[PDB]
Amino acid sequence: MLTDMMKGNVTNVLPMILIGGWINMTFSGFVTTKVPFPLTLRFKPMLQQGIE
Amino acid sequence: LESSSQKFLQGLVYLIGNLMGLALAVYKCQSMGLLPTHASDWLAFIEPPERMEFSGGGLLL
Amino acid sequence: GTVGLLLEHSFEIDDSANFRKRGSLLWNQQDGTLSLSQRQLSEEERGRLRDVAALNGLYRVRIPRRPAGGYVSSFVPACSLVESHLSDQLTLHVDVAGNVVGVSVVTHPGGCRGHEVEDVDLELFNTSVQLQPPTTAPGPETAAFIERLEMEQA
Amino acid sequence: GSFVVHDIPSGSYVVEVVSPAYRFDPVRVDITSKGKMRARYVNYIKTSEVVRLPYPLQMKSSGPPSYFIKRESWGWTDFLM
Amino acid sequence: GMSSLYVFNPIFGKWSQVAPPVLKRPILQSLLLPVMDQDYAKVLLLIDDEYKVTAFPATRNVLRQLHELAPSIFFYLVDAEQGRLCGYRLRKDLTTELSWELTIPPEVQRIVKVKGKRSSEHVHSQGRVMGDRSVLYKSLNPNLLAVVTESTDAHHERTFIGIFLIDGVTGRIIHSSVQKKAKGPVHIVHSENWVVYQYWNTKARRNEFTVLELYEGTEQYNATAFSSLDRPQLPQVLQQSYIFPSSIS
Ligand SMILES: *[C@@H]1O[C@H](CO)[C@@H](O[C@@H]2O[C@H](CO)[C@@H](O)[C@H](O)[C@H]2NC(C)=O)[C@H](O)[C@H]1NC(C)=O
Ligand SMILES: *[C@@H]1O[C@H](CO)[C@@H](O)[C@H](O)[C@H]1NC(C)=O
Repeated sequence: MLTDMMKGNVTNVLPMILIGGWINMTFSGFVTTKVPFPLTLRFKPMLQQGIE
Repeated sequence: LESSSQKFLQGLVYLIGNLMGLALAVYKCQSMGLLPTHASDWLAFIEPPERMEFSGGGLLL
Repeated sequence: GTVGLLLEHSFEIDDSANFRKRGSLLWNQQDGTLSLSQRQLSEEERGRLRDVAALNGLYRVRIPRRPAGGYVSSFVPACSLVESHLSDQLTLHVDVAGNVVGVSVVTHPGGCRGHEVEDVDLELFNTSVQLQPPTTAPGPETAAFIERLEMEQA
Repeated sequence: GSFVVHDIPSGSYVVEVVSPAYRFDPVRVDITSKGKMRARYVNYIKTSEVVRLPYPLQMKSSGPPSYFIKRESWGWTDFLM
Repeated sequence: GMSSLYVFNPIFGKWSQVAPPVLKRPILQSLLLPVMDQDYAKVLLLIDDEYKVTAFPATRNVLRQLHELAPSIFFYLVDAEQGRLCGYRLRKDLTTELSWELTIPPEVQRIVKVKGKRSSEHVHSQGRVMGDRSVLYKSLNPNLLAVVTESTDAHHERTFIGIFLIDGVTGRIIHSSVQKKAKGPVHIVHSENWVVYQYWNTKARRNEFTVLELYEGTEQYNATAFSSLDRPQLPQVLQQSYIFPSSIS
């Protein structure tokens, strides 16, 4: 029962993060869109993953 | 927690607790730098300056 | 030992070249020091500079190329010269062989902000004179690299 | 396949067999005014060193160069971690 | 010494029916002013041997525009034979005047390169992040020449290569570096801020690079606009010499 409930609780976020990782690999190296508000520079390493 | 009028004051205490967290947030910013307070974060806002003096020419033709 | 270089200035309403003797430059080649001995501005020169300042003209300096074999010259906004309380710096650039290359005049502070200046201010020549010999560029650093890589290998 | 270069004054010269098909390692050659002359491995850093190589330069090629870079082609095992 | 102008359609290659002016006098330098005529033709200026200026298309509108904007146009002529640099103004009545003049003595130094920064480039980041949550400002001078001269002494031990960062308007030499024990040929690129000039090192017999980066203070002097006449702060120079293990072309 503990394993089942832990897996059920885990499957609410972990699939999303795994899909995000898979997308990051699959779609690495692009510039998809320009956010219409001036985000801070310190957020660069994570917004522009895969961009040199 | 509205047993008496002190709830209002209690609410302020609750707010104070929230304020404490907010204070920690400032520390968190100081610990992370994820706040646009320095000039560096304003770098992208700087338009290139216009040229005021034009100078051309070069080696003798 | 020491060589004297003439230094003329010019400023007119029409912004033409009317260089007139201003100061003598005593360049002592041994110790590499330069000293200027200029006469203070007169009323007409101050007046002439006033219209030049009024019309946003230029203040041009000129020195002979050799201690009349030529000249090296530059200019500075005379209105910026007058809005800086006659505070400027002229740098004498020479080459490795000890030959005159150029003269660069710049005021302090530069630019202009529309600051009106009284005549009494212009009775002193706040002039910082420097000589700029060619600075030897540094070569590539090899000793540090070889010693560092030797420590890495060991 | 051999080569001869004429009209060389005294000094130090880097000899390289340039060929788009197969690269060749450059070799330094020091020739003196008197006539004696030697070969060694080039080294722009710590140039004082001498690593003698026979003068009749036997610059065997090291195969075709690698101008191209292979595709990434990441697999699922790369996605794992 | 006579120069001529040929106008053609750059797509089809045929000469345009607009007859180009006959440049009677020998010319020295040419400028492509960003100002354009009504037909969106960029105004072109030529300086002849008599130091006069000829415009093209030199129409009334063109003449008026460049006559009204005359004092902000400066030419620089680099006579390599005499080792001289001159900088001329642009008067209202289409005439040039001696604004500044420098002389590098040909007896010890001959001018070999006058590489200036490309006019058709832009700079994205005016300053650079230095870490520390601070910024270091580049010395973006758009009128900065990078005149590189060789030593007339061809000896392997006494040769040198000088690089002067002469300004293009006021004639000020920002930097006057002279690398000793080096010989040409020198291949220099001048960019937004930095310059990079490859050369030969005779002492060690090796091609060497030397990157010069121009940086201003932590805070910009004149922001809104840049004027070569309003830069009393000499920009700091950062230098570094690298070894290139091959020649260059
Ligand atoms: C000439 O004018 C300059 C500019 O005002 C003077 O330089 C200033 O000197 C004071 C110290 O005396 C500094 O605090 C300022 O920052 C300087 N201003 C600059 C460099 O722009 C200079 O002292 C004056 N006199 C001489 C003889 O040079
Ligand atoms: C730059 O200099 C000009 C005068 O040349 C002055 O008016 C201006 O305020 C200064 N600063 C900026 C940011 O433009």
